[PDB]
Amino acid sequence: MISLIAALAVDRVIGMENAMPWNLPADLAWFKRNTLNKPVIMGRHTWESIGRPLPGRKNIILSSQPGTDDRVTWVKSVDEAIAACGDVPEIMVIGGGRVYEQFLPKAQKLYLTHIDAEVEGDTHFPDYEPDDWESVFSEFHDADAQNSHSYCFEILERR
Ligand SMILES: NC(=O)c1ccc[n+]([C@@H]2O[C@H](COP(=O)([O-])OP(=O)(O)OC[C@H]3O[C@@H](n4cnc5c(N)ncnc54)[C@H](OP(=O)(O)O)[C@@H]3O)[C@@H](O)[C@H]2O)c1
Ligand SMILES: Nc1nc(=O)c2nc(CNc3ccc(C(=O)N[C@@H](CCC(=O)O)C(=O)O)cc3)cnc2[nH]1
Ligand SMILES: [Mn+2]
Ligand SMILES: [Mn+2]
Ligand SMILES: [Mn+2]
Repeated sequence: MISLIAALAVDRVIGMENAMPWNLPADLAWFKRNTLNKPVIMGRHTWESIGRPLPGRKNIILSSQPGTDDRVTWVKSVDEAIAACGDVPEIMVIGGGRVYEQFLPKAQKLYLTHIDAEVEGDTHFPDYEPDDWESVFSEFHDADAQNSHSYCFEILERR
């Protein structure tokens, strides 16, 4: 099974200038809990944005060019990325925009955080047809002293 996980600001913005400008520790905790001990697939730009391997996960990087770091696994196509994960129950695709576009048709589950923040961005999450997805979990949180915007965690499953 393939799942996508992402955090979206208003208008489905996911990034700006190869960065995420907000800081929401509760969402990073949700990301870690839902990805630990699973393989994670990311594109090369997101690998450069993160800047180091994510511990406790098999890190698979999609790039058309040879890898430059043997702490992670480099693959050259979607099919190779999937095969490199082996026979696991759940593969997590962690972006960015171009990578989400390619895996969305193959995904059975979306883990989405909706952040109530207006962000100038240059990268968006793909348009997804709402009729194809059922919301199976949602949890709203007001802003607090650690998290400066309200946010909604949602899990959707393909119908
Ligand atoms: N809010 C969130 O949840 C979230 C999550 C992830 C990322 N982001 C943000 O998203 C942005 C990065 O997104 P992005 O769309 O620019 O880039 P991306 O999807 O991270 O990376 C695209 C790169 O991945 C490689 N790639 C993608 N598909 C491939 C394929 N089929 N075969 C081979 N290589 C492939 C290519 O690398 P080569 O050029 O080396 O071939 C391509 O240029 C940043 O702003 C980051 O902060 C946000
Ligand atoms: N919901 C969600 N939030 C995100 O921030 C996110 N980020 C990415 C890509 N970028 C990043 C950037 C940093 C870290 C990171 O530092 N993660 C640590 C945090 C642990 C914690 O804060 O408790 C990790 O071990 O996962 C992960 C992904 C992809 N999907 C996401 N999905
Ligand atoms: Mn092929
Ligand atoms: Mn197999
Ligand atoms: Mn806000």
